[PDB]
Amino acid sequence: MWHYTSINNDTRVALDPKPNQIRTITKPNTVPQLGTDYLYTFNSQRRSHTLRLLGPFQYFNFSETDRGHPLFRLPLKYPSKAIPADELIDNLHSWMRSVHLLHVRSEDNTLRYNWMLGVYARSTNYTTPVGQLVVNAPAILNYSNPQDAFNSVFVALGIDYIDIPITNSNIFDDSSTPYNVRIWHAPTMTEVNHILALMRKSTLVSTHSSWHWNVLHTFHYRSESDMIDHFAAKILEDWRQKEKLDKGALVEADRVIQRLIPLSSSTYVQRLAAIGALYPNEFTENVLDLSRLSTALLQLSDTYYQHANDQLRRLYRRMYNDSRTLYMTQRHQELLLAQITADPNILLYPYTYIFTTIPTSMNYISNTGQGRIKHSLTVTGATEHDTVADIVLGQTGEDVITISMVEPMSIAVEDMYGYVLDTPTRDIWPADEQIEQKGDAVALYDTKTSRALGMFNNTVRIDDLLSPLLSLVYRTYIKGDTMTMTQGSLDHLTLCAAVDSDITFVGNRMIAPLPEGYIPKPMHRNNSTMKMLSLYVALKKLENFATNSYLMAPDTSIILLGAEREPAVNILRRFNRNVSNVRIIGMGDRAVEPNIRVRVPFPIDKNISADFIICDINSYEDQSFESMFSETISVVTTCASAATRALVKINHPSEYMINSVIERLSQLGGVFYHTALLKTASQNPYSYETYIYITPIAAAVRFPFYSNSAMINRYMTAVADDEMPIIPSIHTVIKGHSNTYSPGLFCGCVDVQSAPLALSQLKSYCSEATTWRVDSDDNLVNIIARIDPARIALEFRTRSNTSAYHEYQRYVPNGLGFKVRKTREFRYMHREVTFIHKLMMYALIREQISLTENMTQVVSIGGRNLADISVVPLNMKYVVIDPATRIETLTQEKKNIEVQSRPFQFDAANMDLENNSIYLFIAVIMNEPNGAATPARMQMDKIRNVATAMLTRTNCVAYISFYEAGIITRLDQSTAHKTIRVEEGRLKVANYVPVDTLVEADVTLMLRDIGITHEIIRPSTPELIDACSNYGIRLGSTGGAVLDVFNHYSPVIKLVR
Amino acid sequence: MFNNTVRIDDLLSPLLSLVYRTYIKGDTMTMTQGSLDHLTLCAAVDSDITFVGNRMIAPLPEGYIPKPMHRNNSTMKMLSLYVALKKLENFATNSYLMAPDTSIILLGAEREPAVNILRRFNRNVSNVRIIGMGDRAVEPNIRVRVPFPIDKNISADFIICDINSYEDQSFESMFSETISVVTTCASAATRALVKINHPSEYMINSVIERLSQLGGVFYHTALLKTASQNPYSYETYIYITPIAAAVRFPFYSNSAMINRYMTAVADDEMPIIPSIHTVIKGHSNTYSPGLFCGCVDVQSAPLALSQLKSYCSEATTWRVDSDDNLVNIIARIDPARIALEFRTRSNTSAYHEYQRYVPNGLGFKVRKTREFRYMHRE
Amino acid sequence: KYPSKAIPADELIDNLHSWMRSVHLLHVRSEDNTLRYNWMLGVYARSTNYTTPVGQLVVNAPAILNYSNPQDAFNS
Amino acid sequence: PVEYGIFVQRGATYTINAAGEFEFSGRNEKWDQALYLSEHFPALFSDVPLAGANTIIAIMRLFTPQGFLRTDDLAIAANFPRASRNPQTYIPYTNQRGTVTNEFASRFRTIVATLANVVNERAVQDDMQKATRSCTKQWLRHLETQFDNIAVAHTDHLSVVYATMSNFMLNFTNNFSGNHATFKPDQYVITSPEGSYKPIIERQGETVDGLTIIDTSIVWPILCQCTYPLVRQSIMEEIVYPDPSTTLSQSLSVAQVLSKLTLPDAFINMILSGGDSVVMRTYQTEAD
Amino acid sequence: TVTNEFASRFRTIVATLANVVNERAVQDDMQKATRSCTKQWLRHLETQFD
Ligand SMILES: Nc1nc2c(ncn2[C@@H]2O[C@H](COP(=O)(O)OP(=O)(O)OP(=O)(O)O)[C@@H](O)[C@H]2O)c(=O)[nH]1
Ligand SMILES: Nc1nc2c(ncn2[C@@H]2O[C@H](COP(=O)(O)OP(=O)(O)OP(=O)(O)O)[C@@H](O)[C@H]2O)c(=O)[nH]1
Ligand SMILES: Nc1ncnc2c1ncn2[C@@H]1O[C@H](COP(=O)(O)OP(=O)(O)OP(=O)(O)O)[C@@H](O)[C@H]1O
Ligand SMILES: C[S@@+](CC[C@H](N)C(=O)[O-])C[C@H]1O[C@@H](n2cnc3c(N)ncnc32)[C@H](O)[C@@H]1O
Ligand SMILES: C[S@@+](CC[C@H](N)C(=O)[O-])C[C@H]1O[C@@H](n2cnc3c(N)ncnc32)[C@H](O)[C@@H]1O
Ligand SMILES: C[S@@+](CC[C@H](N)C(=O)[O-])C[C@H]1O[C@@H](n2cnc3c(N)ncnc32)[C@H](O)[C@@H]1O
Ligand SMILES: [Mg+2]
Repeated sequence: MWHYTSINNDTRVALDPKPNQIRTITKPNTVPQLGTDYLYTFNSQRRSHTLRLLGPFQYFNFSETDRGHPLFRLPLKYPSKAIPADELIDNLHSWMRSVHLLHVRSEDNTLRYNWMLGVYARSTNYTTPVGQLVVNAPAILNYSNPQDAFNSVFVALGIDYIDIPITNSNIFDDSSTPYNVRIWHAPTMTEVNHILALMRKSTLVSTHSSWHWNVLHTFHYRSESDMIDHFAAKILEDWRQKEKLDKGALVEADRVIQRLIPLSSSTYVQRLAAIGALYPNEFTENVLDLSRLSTALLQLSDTYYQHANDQLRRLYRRMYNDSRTLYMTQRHQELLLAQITADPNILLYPYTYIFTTIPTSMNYISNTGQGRIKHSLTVTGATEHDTVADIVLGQTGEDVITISMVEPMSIAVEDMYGYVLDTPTRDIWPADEQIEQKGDAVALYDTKTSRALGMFNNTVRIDDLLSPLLSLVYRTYIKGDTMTMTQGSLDHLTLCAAVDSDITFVGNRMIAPLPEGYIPKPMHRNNSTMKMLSLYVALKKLENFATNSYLMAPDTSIILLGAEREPAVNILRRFNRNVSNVRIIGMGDRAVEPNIRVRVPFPIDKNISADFIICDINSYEDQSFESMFSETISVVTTCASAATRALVKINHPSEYMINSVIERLSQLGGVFYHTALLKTASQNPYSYETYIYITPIAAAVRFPFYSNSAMINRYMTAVADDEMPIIPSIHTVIKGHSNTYSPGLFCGCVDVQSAPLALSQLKSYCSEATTWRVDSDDNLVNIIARIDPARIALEFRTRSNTSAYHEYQRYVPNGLGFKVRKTREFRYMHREVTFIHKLMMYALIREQISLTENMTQVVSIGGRNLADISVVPLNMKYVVIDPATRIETLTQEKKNIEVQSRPFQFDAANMDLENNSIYLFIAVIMNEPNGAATPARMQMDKIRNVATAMLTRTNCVAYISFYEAGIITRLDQSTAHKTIRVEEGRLKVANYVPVDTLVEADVTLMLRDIGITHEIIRPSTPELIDACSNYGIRLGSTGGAVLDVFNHYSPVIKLVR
Repeated sequence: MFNNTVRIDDLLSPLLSLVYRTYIKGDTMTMTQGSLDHLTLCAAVDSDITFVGNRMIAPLPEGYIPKPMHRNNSTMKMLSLYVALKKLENFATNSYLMAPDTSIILLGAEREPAVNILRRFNRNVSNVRIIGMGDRAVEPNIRVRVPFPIDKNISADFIICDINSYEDQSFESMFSETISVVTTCASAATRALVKINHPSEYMINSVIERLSQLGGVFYHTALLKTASQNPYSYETYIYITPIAAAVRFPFYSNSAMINRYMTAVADDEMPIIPSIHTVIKGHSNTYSPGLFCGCVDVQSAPLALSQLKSYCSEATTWRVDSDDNLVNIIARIDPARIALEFRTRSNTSAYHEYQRYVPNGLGFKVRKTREFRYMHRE
Repeated sequence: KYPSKAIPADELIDNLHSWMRSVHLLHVRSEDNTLRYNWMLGVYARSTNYTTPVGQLVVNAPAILNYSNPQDAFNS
Repeated sequence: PVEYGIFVQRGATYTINAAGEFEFSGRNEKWDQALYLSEHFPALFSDVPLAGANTIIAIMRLFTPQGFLRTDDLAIAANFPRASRNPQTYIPYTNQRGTVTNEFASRFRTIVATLANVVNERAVQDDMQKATRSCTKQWLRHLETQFDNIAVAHTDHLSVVYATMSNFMLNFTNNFSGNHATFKPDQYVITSPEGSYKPIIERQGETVDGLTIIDTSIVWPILCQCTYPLVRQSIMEEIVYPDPSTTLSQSLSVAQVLSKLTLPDAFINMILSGGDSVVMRTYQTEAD
Repeated sequence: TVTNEFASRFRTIVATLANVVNERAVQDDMQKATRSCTKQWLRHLETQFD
């Protein structure tokens, strides 16, 4: 598709009306209409009005009388706001009525009326010789042949040319015109040549490659800057046109070479003409910034003036030394020849040269316009690096980047009110177990739990996490934008938690509109409010699970036993206004009214009872463990005695403490208390504090004691740290292949030229990196990129430093972002619970692996996209056996990583387990490679097969992850599981198919029958803290509730030989 | 040339903007949540729209006039590919919203307005990942090369590739590139919808063979072409999807979508640019395809119609006003009428009937009229 | 102008907007990424209308306001 | 004061860039004529729109010239010396043949309409009495009448005197282009390699017997207390068409003097031109 | 400086006093001419002050 197909035409001639049409050309009878007769726009930002007449009127000189019309006075009358369409239409209409162009209507169909000379003569009020010639003989304006229209008047006047002023396009500006267009009497090509050659000896003149009305016309500039801005706009036009032509589309090019040909100009114009005629690749790639076009054009010229390509440089130089010559590619020239063959006497510019376009392979990425780029850096590339120098990142203002401490949660309102259960497992509590658990509980309470865990608990507050969601409900209710919801709905409870004023539905599912002028104050919530609310919802769901309404039943009561102001009692009182007779009271030692101020145990005289109790008692004072123990025992006892459904808090949920609770409940006469541990989503994500749930039932409870409960493990496994908590640093100096970085994030700015290099260097650490420039003019490019431990574990396996730097240099300068808006990164980004559990399991397995001695290799079967790479040490060889893994032989060879790329056979004969090897089977055992779930008996079968297969080799360690059965019992009873599910009895993590679960006892019994050594470990609190500290991940609430029961029920079998 | 003149963007602009002007006045009202009219409304305006209840879009906030959505040429096509994947997942559906807890990837990306329109379309649906992922991608879309880097993990219920190398390149390079593209697209999703820039029989068969070489999954496949593609582009969307059975008759031969490309070849003649004729010769047969267009004295008008019946099968005419004596005429040249009239040298016409027209019997129209060089036909 | 009642958002926005348009701080833009602009001395010099010696020093040599090391901004 | 603040924050002056964009100083400084030959321009006359200063832009539009840029054709044919590569002069007003309304007057009419609005707004702001306000308006319309009445003579007579004076031998430079935004006189000097250059235009400040101080007040006598041969027509003064010979013979005399005035200097400097020299060492690369 | 800050302060001061004296003037329903005379003497003061 080489040859251009374009239909050339003199568009400016086609615009000139037939003489018969001039009388009604203003359409005197009817109002001018927008979008047809005019275009008005008010740019409120620049506060500039802009009118633009359409049709023949787009070229209209205005007489000073026309300027005196009120229409042109309008923008002054409305300095700040748009001219109303009424006034604009009426003024433009009456002014339009005022205009009248001298003309003689005729019968011959061949005539056209010379609109230019007509309106021009009118504007000068018929004073100039053309104006006189016209007012005396209007019939002179009619023309058959377009050129003779002017020859008639040059002959009539005897003048060699007419200097005709240009109209401004907007009719509101009255600015003095940058140039004017002279029109020469040059009937033949020879006259055109002589005039051009004379023009090439006179200041500030230029011209088009061809002329409308087939009559020569030159532009004459008042100043050099005007010549520059004109040349710029024309170059842009010819580049857009040539771009459209090269795509091969048919196009109505009014003239084949749109750009101007300087005849006499300053140097800078000659540079514009030169790069302009190059049709440089940079325009198609949008490498230039068009907002400041001529500047960019001047800049482009300079590079072409000293271009690395000899061809382009000699070509540009040549064009610069012969500026008067028009340069064109051959594909243009054929269009010129076609245009000549159609109309033999057409005039076009005599002095021309046909250069061959020089190909250039540099395919720049680019995109002007808003949007930061979110890079995904490759581990490796074609480029080799040798000892790249450290790259400092600049200081950045808060106007560009800010770093908030924690990412606020995004979540549906219902998800906040969920909770998880953990039922008792042990059938008995033997005394030796009591002494052991007491020793662990006392040793643990005596020295406070991990300082890092307490840091995350004290930074990831639930109040701040839920504030952006809660206030959003306030702002919507405040506008009246909120509407339908059920009476008992959780969205209703959130609405109660947003605003201090009582709300009331006008009828079913319709909240009352606010009284006029009223803007109720948002409800005041302390950190524990929403948690108390979710405990209320929890007690409601526990009383019966099917319910959707959460209103209290009529004639019932609830007590929020720990209290200060306790906003929750007020919100709840407000929630139940439509329900008759519902006692609701806080009852703390620090209680303010409405709540009664009272100590627990209750004074013997005082009578207290309720259908529900929600204790949140917690001693602020430091105290002995025996005192805290007796206090919590008296608290749970008094809470259980006083209600049919207690929901006690436990600040120190050791196994010994909870078992002491169940034993003490056992000691009370005549009531068998069913019980369960619990954790709501509105708790602070990291708090180990756990809500025990007591309730009488007629039967004695089988398996009443706890052991290895998840909620308890969350607390007990945390212990005083051997290291200070890892504070997230903000790095600036990017060393080339260093591996000295503490977890945190790179953040800063570089020159746009250095930017491809800097991205290529930080791919060593960061797995991805957002970048952007603030504006087209500012040359600094901001970059943010958090450090991925997994990418460090990948890139530092060998000393080679490959990167896609060649690809990154396609970005400079427009290809890597723009964003005027301030951006706000968080030190702790959100991540889904499955991903977090995966990272915790990786921390557990990695710390476990570093202890192991003398093993040649790690083999992660089912490794996907090297997901387990964080686990393996930089030394020992890594292997993957996921069929779905993509191959990268350069990356594999460079990074010491074999990839089997075939399904792994679990059958013992097929098995080929090496000596001195660590076999990871993380989460792969539960699925077939095609993604369909494998039945649990088949899972147990393949585990048994891996066991017997590794039974023979002397040194090996398998890690078979799987899902324990008990979790399905718990999620059947829980609520807060936006991710995890229980479809038809199978776990359904993420988007994965539901998959049947193993029971831990049968698996352990099988491994004991095999005779192999094993140890069913699961990751604990310190592992969680390591994953969060390293990856820069805050937990989030729903994940905070679900994570313990989820983590406990993904056991990791650790076969060892 | 036809592909570069008959752009789909310009073809659909008058319809799309009309949806904008109506929504802007608040004149638009009822429509279903998942309806195609809803998707068009999302494709018209930049602002998020929300129903106040069933089948009823919210009235605009007072004084607010949201900016129309910015669409490049490939936007609507990407949307129709989305609708296509929806209809392919099941045919009975009327709602086109994504199911909750699902994802889709628009693999070729720049700004990719379609990802934004689609994100906007599904606001009422919980949990729906939607991202572009091109090498030239701007945010929200991730910027990344294909094949995916080995470390990076990508998967979705749907993939809509539109990868296309701008650079000139060797055929073997383009072949290996498209193979890696289809392979990576099929591996990453249960329902890929890959573009094929050069849909030769050899290329598509290479695709099915390469899909055959992958272990353990039998990929059902079909060639496809959406209405929102440029009318003349031979570019074709192959549609991969796993099925439990091995597919009988998996290879292509003489497929229509392939024939659209393969039968096109370098021309023996330059493309015929449509001329605008003025001089009506009496029985000439020298006219290149195009159209007569001009004006004559009202007296000559019966004659001129009688002469151009030799070429044009029909001819609109009118005078601008009662006072103006010129009569404008437009008449495109029908090859069929030329093939009829030039069979013999006789030059009969209903000139006697046409002279009954002068002067009032052949049109009036003060309004400007706009003929096209390329008229619509079924 | 509004002794008793809140200033309407229209008037507040338009007035703050035009006053904001009126302000302009002397500065020399630069290419090096390490620079920061000494906002304190800039706006301070502007407030005194460039009369105090810091104001003079700034109106004559605005590039003095740019600083890499924060302390040297004042030592200069 | 508000629009002024917004305006002068952009800058009291500007300079055109090599790319042709304007670059305003950002500083509020009083102008001096020392700046006339500088890169600097007064910022009032940039005619560049500003977001909040529309009244100032529009008021400065009143200062835009109503004339035209005639080319010096008769002065070319005579081969009279001209510093410009295409000689040209801005003639302040067009001839207004045959018109009922003078365009030059009608412009001034719109001008006083604008100024009327401005002076009136400033009047209601100062809460001044109605009578004085109407007196201002009356004096304005009176001016507009005097201006029409004079305008016929300024356009139809003075213009051919500017046009004829544009062709005179010694009027060798371009005076204007019509663009206040961008017109800067071309600045030649007589540079020498062995000395400092002499600018031809300089703020040498010598008043040349008061030639270079410009009283604007002079427009008042013109509008009000002066008569013209054309305005008088009800006596009909015949127009004067002065003989060429008086100015030509003078211009020639000057050209004759200053032509030969440099001659002895020219001859000697012509001889000595090769004589300027630099000290140079010649090291020897090879023996003998 | 082109504008003296010491003058500009006094300028705002007389703007305030102008508003005050004017309000006291319309309250006492006094004739327009005297009122404008007060304003004129104020602006005159502002000039003397610059
Ligand atoms: N005063 C006046 N100027 C005209 C008229 N028609 C065309 N021009 C001017 O003639 C100049 C050159 O004409 P063209 O070659 O047809 O168009 P162009 O150079 O691409 O410039 P534009 O089309 O105006 O952007 C333009 O700058 C126009 O402003 C007219 O009818 N009246
Ligand atoms: N005039 C002016 N004062 C500043 C600027 N920046 C800081 N200050 C003042 O410097 C004083 C001490 O600065 P800092 O130590 O940073 O802040 P601070 O003492 O805690 O006082 P504040 O942050 O203002 O509450 C504060 O009282 C500020 O008012 C500035 O840019 N201009
Ligand atoms: N882009 C260009 N195109 C053509 N000629 C150039 C270009 N740049 C410089 N030259 C020539 O080389 C000389 C270099 O001058 P110099 O670079 O010092 O200042 P300049 O002319 O303003 O150019 P620049 O804008 O690159 O500084 C000029 O005299 C000019 O003739
Ligand atoms: C951690 S606060 C939380 C209270 C409630 N969730 C709130 O803030 O609205 C627990 C409160 O219980 C109170 N408290 C401690 N011991 C108590 C006891 N023995 N009897 C009653 N209240 C007690 C404390 O004063 C403390 O303020
Ligand atoms: C459930 S996914 C994720 C596993 C785990 N999250 C990880 O990244 O290590 C397990 C992967 O193992 C692969 N796989 C499934 N069955 C396999 C088998 N029998 N042998 C080897 N790989 C298998 C699949 O391709 C799948 O992508
Ligand atoms: C024809 S464009 C269409 C993209 C999309 N339909 C749009 O415009 O919103 C295809 C894009 O894919 C990108 N691309 C080309 N090769 C690629 C590759 N190997 N991997 C990822 N993207 C690629 C190109 O940069 C090109 O911009
Ligand atoms: Mg044009």
